[PDB]
Amino acid sequence: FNWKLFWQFLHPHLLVLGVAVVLALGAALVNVQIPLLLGQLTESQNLSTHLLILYGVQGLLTFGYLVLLSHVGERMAVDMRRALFSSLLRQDITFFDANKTGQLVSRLTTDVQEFKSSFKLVISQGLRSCTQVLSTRLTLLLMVATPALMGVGTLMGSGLRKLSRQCQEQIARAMGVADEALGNVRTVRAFAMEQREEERYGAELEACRCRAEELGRGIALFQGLSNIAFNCMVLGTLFITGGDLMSFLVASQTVQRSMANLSVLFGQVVRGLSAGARVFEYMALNPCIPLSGGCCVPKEQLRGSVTFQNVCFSYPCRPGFEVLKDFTLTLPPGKIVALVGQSGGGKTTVASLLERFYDPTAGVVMLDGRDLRTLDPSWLRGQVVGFISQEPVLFGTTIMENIRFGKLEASDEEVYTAAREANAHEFITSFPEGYNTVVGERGTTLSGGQKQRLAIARALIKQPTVLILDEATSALDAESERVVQEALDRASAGRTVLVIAHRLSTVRGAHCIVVMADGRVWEAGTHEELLKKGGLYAELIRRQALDAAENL
Amino acid sequence: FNWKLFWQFLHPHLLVLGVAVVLALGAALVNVQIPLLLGQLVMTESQNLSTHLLILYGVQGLLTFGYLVLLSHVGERMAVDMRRALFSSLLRQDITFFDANKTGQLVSRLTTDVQEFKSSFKLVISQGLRSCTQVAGCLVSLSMLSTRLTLLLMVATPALMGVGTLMGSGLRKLSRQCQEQIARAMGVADEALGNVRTVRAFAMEQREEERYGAELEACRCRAEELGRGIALFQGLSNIAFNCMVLGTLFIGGSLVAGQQLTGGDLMSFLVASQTVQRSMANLSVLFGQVVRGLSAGARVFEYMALNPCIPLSGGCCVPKEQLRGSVTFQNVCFSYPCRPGFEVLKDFTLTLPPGKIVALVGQSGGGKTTVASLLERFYDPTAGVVMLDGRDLRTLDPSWLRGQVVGFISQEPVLFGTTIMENIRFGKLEASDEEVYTAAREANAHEFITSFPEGYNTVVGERGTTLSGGQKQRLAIARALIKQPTVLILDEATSALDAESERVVQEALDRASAGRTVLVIAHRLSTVRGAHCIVVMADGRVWEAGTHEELLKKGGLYAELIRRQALDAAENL
Ligand SMILES: CC(C)CCC[C@@H](C)[C@H]1CC[C@H]2[C@@H]3CC=C4C[C@@H](OC(=O)CCC(=O)O)CC[C@]4(C)[C@H]3CC[C@]12C
Ligand SMILES: Nc1ncnc2c1ncn2[C@@H]1O[C@H](COP(=O)(O)OP(=O)(O)O)[C@@H](O)[C@H]1O
Ligand SMILES: Nc1ncnc2c1ncn2[C@@H]1O[C@H](COP(=O)(O)OP(=O)(O)O)[C@@H](O)[C@H]1O
Ligand SMILES: [Mg+2]
Ligand SMILES: [Mg+2]
Repeated sequence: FNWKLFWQFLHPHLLVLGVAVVLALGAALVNVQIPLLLGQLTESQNLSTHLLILYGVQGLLTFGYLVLLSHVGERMAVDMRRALFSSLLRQDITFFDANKTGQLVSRLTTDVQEFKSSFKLVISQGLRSCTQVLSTRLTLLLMVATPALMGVGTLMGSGLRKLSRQCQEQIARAMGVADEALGNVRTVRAFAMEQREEERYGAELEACRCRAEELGRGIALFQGLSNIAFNCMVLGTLFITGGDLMSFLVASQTVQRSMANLSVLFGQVVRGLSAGARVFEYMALNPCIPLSGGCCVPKEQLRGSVTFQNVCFSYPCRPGFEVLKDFTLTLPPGKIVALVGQSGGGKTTVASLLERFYDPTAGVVMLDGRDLRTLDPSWLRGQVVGFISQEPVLFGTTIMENIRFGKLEASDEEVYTAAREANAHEFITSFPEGYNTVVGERGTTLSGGQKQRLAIARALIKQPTVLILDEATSALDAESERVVQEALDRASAGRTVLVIAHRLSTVRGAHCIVVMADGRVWEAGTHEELLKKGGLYAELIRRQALDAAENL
Repeated sequence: FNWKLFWQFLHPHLLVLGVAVVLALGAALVNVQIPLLLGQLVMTESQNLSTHLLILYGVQGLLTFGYLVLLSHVGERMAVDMRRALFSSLLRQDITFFDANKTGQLVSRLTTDVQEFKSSFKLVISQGLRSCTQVAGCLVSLSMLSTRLTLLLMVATPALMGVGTLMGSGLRKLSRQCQEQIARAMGVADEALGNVRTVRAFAMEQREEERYGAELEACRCRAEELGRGIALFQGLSNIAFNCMVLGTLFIGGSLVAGQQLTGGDLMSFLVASQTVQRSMANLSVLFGQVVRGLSAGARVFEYMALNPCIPLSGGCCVPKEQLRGSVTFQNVCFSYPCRPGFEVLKDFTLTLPPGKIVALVGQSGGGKTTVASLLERFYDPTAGVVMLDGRDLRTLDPSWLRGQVVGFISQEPVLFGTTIMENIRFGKLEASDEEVYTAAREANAHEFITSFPEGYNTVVGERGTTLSGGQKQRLAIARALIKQPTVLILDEATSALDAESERVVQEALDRASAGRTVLVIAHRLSTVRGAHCIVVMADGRVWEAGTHEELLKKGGLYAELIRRQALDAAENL
């Protein structure tokens, strides 16, 4: 896994890598003749011009060998970042709840560069140092191979890998304290608890040093023992022609100086290998639910009948705490089914199961008789179901491209037709640039009602058969709430709609209402049926009628 | 700024740093006697010398370990002092900065850039000290009084070229352009992975991979340009040194014939320069790290030196006996620093009586939340003044005001990743366990907190138990009540709350609003009906003002708002 995947990225760049080896051997080959011709120095002018040619040749051989190594290292990094980001996006929602967004961005950009630059330095110094280095040759090569093997034959006992893993654990822990403090700085200032956050970070900061000093003392232990191991190798080979033994002792002294350069970079070797291990860690991960694995149903066959049969669910984070318990509900095609209940009853959880973000622990969820497990998730989310959350998410691009997120192969004329259906075209045209206006952090800040109107137009381009509306008009102002709801009803026409609303006034004219308590269907039926039943709905609407009469 | 602040962190660790220099000079000193004593060796006579040589190896290894440990200790302790000073300076920066700079990039500059500099500083001294001791040992042993000056000059030449190019318009602009694209591609990943749920909902994953992939090839493009640039310096530096050898050979050679310098000195210098060439080559390899390290080190000291417009402790405190709670806005004009042209607040004049609850109503984007942020002194007005009991907020201690005088309640509450008891305790730092429960009972929070298995020891947030909108807001009320506020801001506290939860939270807020100056910015006009007076905002100015009955009799903006509310109420019946 560590070296099996590493070879896959190195293999295409290996041809370019070989050219740099030749250039490095040739560069130090010119360096051998440099003091040779210097010792020899009209006779002077012929030799001085000759020496100036050799400097430019060595300087060109060194530059090229360093440029090729920088090119191989950077191109290998892009292939790793491309493969990791693709594998990260494929990962299920359970993983994104367990792992912070900040640490994932760091593993994708910092850890890759930490390995890349470390890989560059080991070959840059290694190749240069090794080029500076019949019977004496065999004994010399034997002494170079020993610290490369012995540094692994000793790594079997105490593990420098456990020290770096403990160091990376505290590095991410202190990183999360800074992200929570600086990210919610406005809330920190509000209650003027800055010195408390500095203390909370300061404590994690001294622990950050503590674990790094332990690894630091560990890396220094290897470097020190490696110096003793080499000097003992000299004494070992001395006891294991007389002119060869005499020459070898001077030759080992030259290797000792060259091996010392690699022993200095051992700290980078640890840091770099630990870095790349984390890059290949999340790259190999396979999610529970795939993205392309399934079957598609044509628009001529798809009617839009959603059926939940004895669906029991519990989140993978809390396997004990049951969210949905024996939940049975069937949505008729074209009919608008309302969903009412207490906060924490599993309302938003029901919706996420239909979008197939998670699969039930018991029972099945079916779309027109076909189970969602056998269906293609990308097809279901991207062409069948249209989701609308209580808080809309707008990317850092233009308004025209932000709506175009619904259907990839959608024309410019398709966006304006979709925007007119969600009463968005009226206020978008009013802007100076209009549809070419950027939105988000860098772009123009938009009101709650304006943002939600854009989200409706986004979900309408893909022409959905099923529509989920989870508290679409939650934190909207009285005026904006009336506008957005009016456009939502127009989009609800001729579609299967699962309305999860807080305002009971909009769910009064639905196909049927589903009251939910402790993840179970508590009450079900039409508006009149649930009033005649005298249940939870009747008590809820009784309190609603008293509040309404008081406002008149 | 780059070196002026750098010396402040290096100065206390300089004493420990000097000890490591001595250990490195001693370790290479033993390495000189290693082939000297090994050459003497080439049964009892051998046993006495072999045991003696084994002692020398253990002494060399101990001097190598200690020198590396001291350098790791100095480097790590210096990093903590830098991270402590940067985080403190980052939190002090005004809100304008946090809107201009992303939270992710600030975390990276605080952790990654510090470690990028620290490990780079570690490597330059690790190789540099080891390599320089190999040169110092050869210099004292071979060179005479005249050959020493020529040797030291040849070492100082690439160092003069080294620093000079790093300060220039070449390498410095290439790394700045590389860091610009590094942060740009980082923002694409953060927007994609951060909003992954929305990306999946519309199944546009291949579009996000393409958007990142384009920024990823540009990330290589700018880094390859810097890579080709750093390699150009390394190559030219190799030519520069070999030309220096040719230069001193002709300069010194002219003095050799004139009996000024012996032939043995010139011959020794050429062997000495060849030893330095091998030592300088080790530092030339690390030049890529020198660029990377200095660029990252500059970014850390850039935001550390920054001074905000509004301080945190600079001001005066008003005693509880003098503090009544009278807020006054006198011809207050405000335009955000981001949009200096777009005027949000124009000639705002409002006075809040002490103990009285003043309601604030207006259209979405009329500058309602903007008024609230000016009272919390997040920003200062472009014209006019905001006064607390006759005293201007500019002369007042900001931390005293936010931490003891004003109690803010936002439409979306923010709960940290700690226990419930510690999350409420965010109000008053020196608050007892008994103070939290008394505050929780005042916000109807104690009733549902005790119901939990662990209770107050239950963690909340991402790792903790997820709480309902109404439950989260009830905790925020109890948090703001510990500091015992004189002024209270309620900005749409019951916005995204369910009909049932909305009635509970308001029932608590109303009791908390008793005997305090309250600025209620509510969307539901039904709760603002029983206030001291209602204010109406139009295009950033006070359009209509007066009591509930007064504004109805006036027949203005409030009358048209209460008319649309009456039509919505009849539809709910
Ligand atoms: C942490 C503090 C104390 C150091 C901050 C100053 C740096 C900007 C200096 C210190 C040592 C300098 C280095 C000392 C030696 C060299 C070798 C020199 O290359 C050669 O002479 C090699 C020639 C060859 O290839 O034969 C190129 C500049 C460089 C890397 C210098 C670049 C600038 C450095 C890193
Ligand atoms: N990501 C999650 N991880 C763990 N528990 C969750 C998660 N999302 C929701 N829950 C839990 O599931 C239950 C119902 O959630 P949800 O459907 O979001 O609420 P609501 O009925 O208000 O829409 C609650 O007990 C909540 O804590
Ligand atoms: N951080 C900000 N940067 C730039 N403009 C802002 C910012 N916050 C608010 N505004 C602008 O100020 C105006 C009023 O804002 P605000 O008080 O938040 O609205 P509301 O009246 O709905 O509460 C709007 O035009 C809005 O775009
Ligand atoms: Mg919900
Ligand atoms: Mg507001």
